[PDB]
Amino acid sequence: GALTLGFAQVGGWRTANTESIKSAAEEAGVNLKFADANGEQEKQISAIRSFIQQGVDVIAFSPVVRTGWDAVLQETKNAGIPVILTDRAVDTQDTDVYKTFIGADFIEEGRRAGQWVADQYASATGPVNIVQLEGTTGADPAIDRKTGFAEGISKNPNLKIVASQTGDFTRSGGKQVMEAFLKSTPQIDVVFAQNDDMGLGAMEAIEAAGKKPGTDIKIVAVDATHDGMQALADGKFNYIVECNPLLGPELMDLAKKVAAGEPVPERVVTPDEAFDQAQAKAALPNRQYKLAAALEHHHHHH
Ligand SMILES: [Zn+2]
Ligand SMILES: [Zn+2]
Ligand SMILES: [Zn+2]
Ligand SMILES: [Zn+2]
Ligand SMILES: [Zn+2]
Ligand SMILES: [Zn+2]
Ligand SMILES: [Zn+2]
Ligand SMILES: [Zn+2]
Ligand SMILES: [Zn+2]
Ligand SMILES: [Zn+2]
Repeated sequence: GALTLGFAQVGGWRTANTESIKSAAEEAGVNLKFADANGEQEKQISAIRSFIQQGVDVIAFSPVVRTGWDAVLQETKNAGIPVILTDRAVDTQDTDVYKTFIGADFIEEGRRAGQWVADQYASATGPVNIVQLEGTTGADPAIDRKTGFAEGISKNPNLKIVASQTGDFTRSGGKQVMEAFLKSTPQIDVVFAQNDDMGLGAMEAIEAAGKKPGTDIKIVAVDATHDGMQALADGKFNYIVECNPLLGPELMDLAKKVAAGEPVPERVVTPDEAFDQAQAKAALPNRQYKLAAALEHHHHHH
């Protein structure tokens, strides 16, 4: 009587990865059945139907698209199998077709980035000119991080976004746009980079212009990646924020709750990360050791 969890993976932006889900199920004693939709909704819908046929206790999936799940979700509800959504939220026209959604909040990321700018410059004695390197036009995290950042700086009107342009989430995109900003904007105090790569690009443009990233022009970015954190530890970025994807254990814990009929909230929040330079300098070199210790304990499951 191990709980059986069917999980239909996609094949996106802040997505729980397979190793995390597989390892968390081993740790929780959950019998995990994986399916791969290969980017395609009809194949995810088939995987869900096959889990219903296999009589799993709980079905979770990471929706490849927001819409068009109501029919298959009626089939799960009719089979009495609870459903948990991960990573991407759905649009539904029905009531109570899934138990809970677990995923990252991109508006919150932008907001925390904005709020750090507001905090750091609460006493600025001159205007604070912010330039923004946006993600790919129309991408959900790009739209939301922009919305969030605007909210985070909204209580201090000395903070002004004086230029905002897509760098398409890439290093070369961020570098190219920052060059343009340096040409068009005589006074830049802060860059808000909606991901680490664009921030790293920007840092190189700032350096090529003979300026000092992190001191002359401060950089606040999203994504606590190795290279982002390395820049921050080197004092070339000033602040990083991240809203995590699903980690794994909370999914396993929720799966147990919903299989037992315990009511759960319709949304469960993921954890967050944030680092200034001092915090990155402590955390970064250590990560390899914490990772290795954890992998060692876990390998006894294999
Ligand atoms: Zn494992
Ligand atoms: Zn264990
Ligand atoms: Zn309907
Ligand atoms: Zn969104
Ligand atoms: Zn990256
Ligand atoms: Zn968060
Ligand atoms: Zn600190
Ligand atoms: Zn151990
Ligand atoms: Zn051991
Ligand atoms: Zn192993």
